Amino acid sequence: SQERIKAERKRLRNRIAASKCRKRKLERISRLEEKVKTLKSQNTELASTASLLREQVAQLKQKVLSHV
Amino acid sequence: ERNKLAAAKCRNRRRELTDRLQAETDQLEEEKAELESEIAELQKEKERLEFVLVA
Ligand SMILES: [Cl-]
Ligand SMILES: [Cl-]
Ligand SMILES: [Cl-]
Ligand code: NA
Ligand code: NA
Ligand code: NA
Repeated sequence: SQERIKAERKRLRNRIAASKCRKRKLERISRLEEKVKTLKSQNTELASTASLLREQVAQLKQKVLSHV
Repeated sequence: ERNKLAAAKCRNRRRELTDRLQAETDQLEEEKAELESEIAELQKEKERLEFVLVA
């Protein structure tokens, strides 16, 4: 009759806490997925630039050797 | 008082997906740094070879 309303307040506080937890977690996950996507893109570009540079260094070294 | 317990329980429940994403993020950061360093080295080498060639 009066202890019960306090216990209902505690229950509601628990459900609220759990909801806020779930939200914070979902925002965190979403953010992490965005960061993983961005990093994948960047590393793709960088990997391309590195590959092209390796090709160019190979050609150059071949030329240098041709003059030995 | 109760917030520390609630946040602690919160960080523990179903932390496999968030841990996996965080780990993948770490790996991608490392790979990125390594690629940037490799590009720096490759550019220096390219310049030195272009320097040897003018002869
Ligand atoms: Cl409730
Ligand atoms: Cl989290
Ligand atoms: Cl979501
Ligand atoms: Na590489
Ligand atoms: Na190559
Ligand atoms: Na770096």
